Amino acid sequence: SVTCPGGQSTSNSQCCVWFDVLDDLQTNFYQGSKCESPVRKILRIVFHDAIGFSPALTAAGQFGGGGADGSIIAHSNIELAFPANGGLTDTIEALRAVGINHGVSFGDLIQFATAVGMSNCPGSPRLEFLTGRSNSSQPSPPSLIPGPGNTVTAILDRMGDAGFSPDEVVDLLAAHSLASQEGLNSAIFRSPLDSTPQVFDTQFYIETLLKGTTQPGPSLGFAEELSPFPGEFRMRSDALLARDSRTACRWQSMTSSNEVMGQRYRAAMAKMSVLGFDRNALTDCSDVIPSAVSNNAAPVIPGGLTVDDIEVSCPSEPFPEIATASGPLPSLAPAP
Ligand code: HEM
Ligand SMILES: *[C@@H]1O[C@H](CO)[C@@H](O[C@@H]2O[C@H](CO)[C@@H](O)[C@H](O)[C@H]2NC(C)=O)[C@H](O)[C@H]1NC(C)=O
Ligand SMILES: [Ca+2]
Ligand SMILES: [Ca+2]
Repeated sequence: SVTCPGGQSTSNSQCCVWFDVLDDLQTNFYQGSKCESPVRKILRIVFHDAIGFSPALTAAGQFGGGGADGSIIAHSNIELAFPANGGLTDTIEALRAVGINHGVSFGDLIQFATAVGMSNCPGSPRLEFLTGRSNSSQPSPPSLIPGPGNTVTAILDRMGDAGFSPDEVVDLLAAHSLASQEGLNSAIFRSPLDSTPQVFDTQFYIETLLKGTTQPGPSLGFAEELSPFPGEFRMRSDALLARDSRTACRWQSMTSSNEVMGQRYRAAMAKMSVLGFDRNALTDCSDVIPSAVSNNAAPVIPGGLTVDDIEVSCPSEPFPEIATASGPLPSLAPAP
């Protein structure tokens, strides 16, 4: 049955080249299978590539975008001029070379590089991986990427038009658990968005809900809000979404269980990976993706803060009783 040249077993002969690009990415792009800045940049790239898709434009005669077609790489020259795509150039070039070297389509390569990057981060689910997207793309229309200064209504309209309900917008945001910013406030380069930028866990949902207390750098940056402690950056769209009535209750159910957040994230990401394609036209190669080490820490309210410091926004569900740490307030180092 399907034994790939190097003896691994797989569902289908189209999955065998993906064991080679797996080794190239882990050794080179991920520097020895690490969960550091390349993983974070790839997670931003899969969303900015997949979200250039608009049924609204199609419906009014315009090209609405091919979705998760690898257009951000193939037409990087037009797409990396978009406001939202700053700081992605060096990662787009690294990906272009791996894709030209193994003969895989750019849309498939981005989805693959996302599932492999997440396997290096403790706590991550095994994301579905499908191969078969055509390498031909057209440039994404501008203005389809949500910005950090947008209102929650604007973000829900855009995501909604792409096909996501408010609940799936909160689920998709589990990726800000492995995250930092470099261009919203350059004085505090790589400031994490939660206290564990290398662990895919619930902390992001807990910490954006705490009262904004600290200005982390010398001045405020683009769409920056006050954060709960030294070194953490809080962006305006994440603060608004945690608190708005349309999304506040789903953001609250995401704080207590890494298992529920993970399943929810995996399901939204699987949907987002096929925007612009018919998943029944693709071949399933999920089994090429390895397991992530498990995360054994339980959700906590960091540094001595208590439930009295989180701004409860869901008016029907009471807050989960989460553990507290007997700590002095943390100060976060920049994410690696
Ligand atoms: C509600 C929409 C969202 C907005 C407005 C948004 C906005 C941003 C912004 C402005 C940054 C900081 C970029 C920088 O200056 O370096 C950021 C970082 C990041 N975002 Fe989002 N984001 C959203 C949704 C998502 C989604 C759905 C994913 C992916 C599944 C994602 C993954 C990331 C990651 C991993 C980073 C960290 C990158 C790094 O550390 O270099 N974001 N996001
Ligand atoms: C996918 O399409 C892109 C073109 O859009 C191809 O990329 C080019 O590949 C050649 C050599 O094959 C390079 O010299 C070019 O610089 C690449 N162009 C871009 C824009 O990156 C790529 O080869 C295609 N891949 C496959 C397997 O069809
Ligand atoms: Ca695209
Ligand atoms: Ca985290």
